[PDB]
Amino acid sequence: MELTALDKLEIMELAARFEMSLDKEDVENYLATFASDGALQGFWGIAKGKEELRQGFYAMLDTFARGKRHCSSNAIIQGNYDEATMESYLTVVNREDLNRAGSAFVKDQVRKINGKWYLILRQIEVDPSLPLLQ
Amino acid sequence: MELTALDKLEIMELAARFEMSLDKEDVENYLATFASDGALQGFWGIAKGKEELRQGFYAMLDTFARGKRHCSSNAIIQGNYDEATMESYLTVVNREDLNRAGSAFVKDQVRKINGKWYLILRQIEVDPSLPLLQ
Amino acid sequence: MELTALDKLEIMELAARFEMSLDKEDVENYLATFASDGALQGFWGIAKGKEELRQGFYAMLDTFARGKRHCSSNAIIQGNYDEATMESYLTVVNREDLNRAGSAFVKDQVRKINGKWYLILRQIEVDPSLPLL
Ligand SMILES: [K+]
Repeated sequence: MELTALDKLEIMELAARFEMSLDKEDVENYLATFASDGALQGFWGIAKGKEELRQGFYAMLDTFARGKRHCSSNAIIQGNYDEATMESYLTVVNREDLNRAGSAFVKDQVRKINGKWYLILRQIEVDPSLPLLQ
Repeated sequence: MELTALDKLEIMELAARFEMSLDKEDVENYLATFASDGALQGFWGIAKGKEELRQGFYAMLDTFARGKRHCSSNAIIQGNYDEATMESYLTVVNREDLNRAGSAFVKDQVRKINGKWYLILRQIEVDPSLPLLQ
Repeated sequence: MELTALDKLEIMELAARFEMSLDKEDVENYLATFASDGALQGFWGIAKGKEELRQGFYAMLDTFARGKRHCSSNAIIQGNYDEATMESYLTVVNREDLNRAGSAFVKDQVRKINGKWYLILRQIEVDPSLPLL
């Protein structure tokens, strides 16, 4: 069967949940967005499974992700009722001052497992502006 | 019963309408997002009911909200068929120059009254970058 | 017939596709968002039809649109089953540094043609901060 409007909204909420949880430093709600064997990849490496995702969460906060607002935009989703791909943008701004922090193109593979959508693979392609890359 | 996809879209449009009406300085469209018992809360305190909401529209514009683009992102909506809660982000940029203006975490309580969604309580938790807070 | 949720989501995806194709410099995916007689209007002028839209795409990239992220937000959509209008915000930021690039108010007229939504007219009202202005 086809992807429903409710499915699309739920998949978009995975991005919103990931980003908000990261900003709040809420590791449990962050981890909930991933499948048990889900993965996060960026220039920094790959974190896969819950233990590595948990460590990765703190590592990202420590290196570049703390004290920001990470915002998702331009979601495009394609797939069916249990497997889909999302492409979107990530823009990052500082909470403590009026500067920007970076941006990225994001590609997500998502899956419906036991009736709920989860991130299988999130790939973040960071734009060259990121201070950690300069 | 559960929220429909159209419900969730309509709830997200409340945020869009609030912010666009504020930026356009369209008081009537701003107020139409609120139920008669509606309230707005932030760093500045709370305004309840349309008399207070109308005055607060001008107060906010005159001190800090004028000349901007207020953008909503990362919407997460929970609820049932006639009551829901929305969590989202607000990022604010200047229309007249290339600077940022601020950001916030936003929590909305909404209700479906005679087939249409309204804001009952909007809580804005502004980030410390807001110039006014300096 | 009223718009369905799938309709509104697809209409939103036209904006996402437009902006993502512009940023990627993917002219074929950009053009696909428009009906054959579709039009884009901005302060720079109006391009109607796919050959004008194609020329306009590269003209924009060569002058102000290259090297950015064009993000859509605050989508409001009104309509029926085959004709709608969308109002939204466009914010633009630089990919190569941490500066902003500009913003705009966007108004789109869209139409469902053979079961798929297309842009008929997109009007971009750029805010005065744009360096090109
Ligand atoms: K920005």
